[PDB]
Amino acid sequence: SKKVLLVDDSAVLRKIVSFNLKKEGYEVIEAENGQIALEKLSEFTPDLIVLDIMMPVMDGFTVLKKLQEKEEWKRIPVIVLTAKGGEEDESLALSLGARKVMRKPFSPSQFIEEVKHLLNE
Amino acid sequence: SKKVLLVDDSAVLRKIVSFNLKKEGYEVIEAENGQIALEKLSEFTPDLIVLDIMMPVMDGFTVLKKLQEKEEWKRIPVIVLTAKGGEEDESLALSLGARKVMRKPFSPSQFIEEVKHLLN
Amino acid sequence: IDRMKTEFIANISHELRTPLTAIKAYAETIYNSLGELDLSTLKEFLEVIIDQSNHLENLLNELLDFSRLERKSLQINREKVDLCDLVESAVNAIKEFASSHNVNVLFESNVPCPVEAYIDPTRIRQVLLNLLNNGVKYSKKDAPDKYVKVILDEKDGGVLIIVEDNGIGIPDHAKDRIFEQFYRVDSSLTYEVPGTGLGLAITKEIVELHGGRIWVESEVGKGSRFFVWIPK
Amino acid sequence: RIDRMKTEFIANISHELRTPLTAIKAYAETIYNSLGELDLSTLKEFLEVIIDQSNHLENLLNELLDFSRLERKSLQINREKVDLCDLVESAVNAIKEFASSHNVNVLFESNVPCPVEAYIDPTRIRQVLLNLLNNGVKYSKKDAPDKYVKVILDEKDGGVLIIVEDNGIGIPDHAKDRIFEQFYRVDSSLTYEVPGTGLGLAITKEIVELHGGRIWVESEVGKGSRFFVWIPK
Ligand SMILES: Nc1ncnc2c1ncn2[C@@H]1O[C@H](COP(=O)(O)OP(=O)(O)O)[C@@H](O)[C@H]1O
Ligand SMILES: Nc1ncnc2c1ncn2[C@@H]1O[C@H](COP(=O)(O)OP(=O)(O)O)[C@@H](O)[C@H]1O
Ligand SMILES: [Mg+2]
Ligand SMILES: [Mg+2]
Repeated sequence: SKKVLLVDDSAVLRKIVSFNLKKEGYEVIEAENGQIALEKLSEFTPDLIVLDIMMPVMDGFTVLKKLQEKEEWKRIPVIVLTAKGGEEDESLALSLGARKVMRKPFSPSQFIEEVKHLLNE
Repeated sequence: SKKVLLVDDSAVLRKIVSFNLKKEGYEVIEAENGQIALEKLSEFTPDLIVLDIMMPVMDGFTVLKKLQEKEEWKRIPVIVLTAKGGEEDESLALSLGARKVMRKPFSPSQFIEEVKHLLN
Repeated sequence: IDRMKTEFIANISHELRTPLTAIKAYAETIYNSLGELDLSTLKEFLEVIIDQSNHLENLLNELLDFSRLERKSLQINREKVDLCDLVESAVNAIKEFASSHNVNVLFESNVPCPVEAYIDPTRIRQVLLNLLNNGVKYSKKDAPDKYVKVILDEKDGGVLIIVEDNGIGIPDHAKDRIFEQFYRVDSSLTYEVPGTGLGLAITKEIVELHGGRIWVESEVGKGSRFFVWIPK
Repeated sequence: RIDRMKTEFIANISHELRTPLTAIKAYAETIYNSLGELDLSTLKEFLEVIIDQSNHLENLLNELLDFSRLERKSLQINREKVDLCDLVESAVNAIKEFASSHNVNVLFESNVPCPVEAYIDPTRIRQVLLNLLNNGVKYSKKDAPDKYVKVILDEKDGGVLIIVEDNGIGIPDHAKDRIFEQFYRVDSSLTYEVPGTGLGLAITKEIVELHGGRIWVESEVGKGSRFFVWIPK
């Protein structure tokens, strides 16, 4: 019953995040880039967004920024899950609106722990 | 039933090589370095030496050489399974005795094919 | 230069982290989901681990081949070889990487096959795959047609291989600079594409050990043609 | 930092990373080709190897990353008040495994009573302790009747004085300052099947000097080394 908007240009990453999310019960929806990601929000509104940074066409910091502009998108929490490991990259994403930032390589159980923590409150 | 001497200084490598070898019914005896492998050869003569190059105490090129200096060690095959990718490393080991040099990372299925070939 | 050294060190880490994330994710999932994984899913998540290690191994073999050529250990071993099979074989092996970015890979021969030559087939296969891989890696972001054609010919009592693409192309400020160790063009459209900058520095140097040369031609945003020439 | 040492370093990364890939590849092709022939607890072990050899790699890729950030000075440390006594302990646990595999015992005493407070980045000094501790295991002797690495903790000069003492190979005097240079490794005969990047101590000199601290070494060959870390209070 909990929709989660998975957003990463790597098809591999998608498979395995989508697998761990479907273990808990969640209902994944997948997007190759930021543009597409934003493009599928017309369709539905998710309880969670799992956002990459480095994608083609549209970037992940750009998705986060737009997430704060439109008022229906501000309240939905973003986890950022990125290979960008700089402390400087984390602060930009947090300041751009992301609720947590997880690095890659990641632990699927922690990511899940954290995905729960946002949804449960 | 066949008896393979396994001579690498990596617990990890040994264990997974021992596992694939024992899949075929072969029987493994292991060695931490080159020096120990030679000390173990007095307990038994093996059908096969899987030999690493880089190990502390006593090198794997050195073992290969010393297998040429003693009598019942000359005609027992060695496969060298090493991280040393150089084409010059392969030549040395062939001319210092080794019947075959296979590189690391390796395929367990190919390795096993080549072990069989040299036992049969 | 110490400048491009540092970026290179960062690029290696950047390019080795992608397969590793996979390995780590798939390996923990399998280990934490044996009861929740069916068989064709177990075998698949393993196949990813195996597949992403092979990407890793490639990238380590890139670093190693490079260092080898830097210290001039890499002597080639020449034999009579059909270059038509080589190239078919080579593109066959790039079909998966291609289809993942939706690039098609064609192959024509302006002379009739088979094309014999005195070359190291390990090493020219390596040249073909690096040029094909760059064809796939530097294709345009979205397009209906995206491609990489290899072309064979016989010019100047030697062999002439062209690897043609319709990808992003190269600014003239980097038609001389693409072959140097560590060099990459840093635009908006190469940001998230991985690579060390070594691939062509190796390919230039393998080709030059055969007594051959490689040159490039590129129209910025329309495509590129890479010309490898080896003697008979 | 010359072009020659860059080439030796590119090889060294290649060598460092090869080793766990071999495990990863060979453990993972086996599971795939042996689902019939692994019992459950050996399936779980072989995956535990894959997971653990990927951490080694990951560690290793963070050495490349940290160093690159320190080069371009992206890395700024974030100081906080920390207990150093249990920080030290926790790092010692994290090397327990690596240590035993080389039959290295790993100790800890404090000449000052615990717990010792300091304004440090805990992430970064944890990194500084592990590199010194690792090096302590990595550069142990071969013969193993009493090999160790001891972390001693004192308070000197309105500051904290961490010492990491080992009893291995020790370092030749014509190299005792060139161990902190990037890419520098000792090319001895009891030093080539020990992989490394030559970056671990460069990083640690840098983190300690982002803190306003310093590191030095006193090494008596065939006997051992002591590595002195100093940060203020
Ligand atoms: N087919 C191509 N089309 C456009 N640009 C290319 C092509 N091939 C190579 N390049 C450019 O040349 C650079 C160096 O290539 P290479 O040495 O293989 O390193 P990399 O690993 O970065 O691809 C690339 O970063 C890219 O900017
Ligand atoms: N505790 C130690 N005892 C003896 N030698 C050491 C010790 N720590 C470091 N070294 C020497 O310093 C060199 C560089 O160390 P470091 O910068 O950590 O890189 P690495 O350990 O990856 O080689 C090593 O190659 C080794 O020769
Ligand atoms: Mg990405
Ligand atoms: Mg070894």
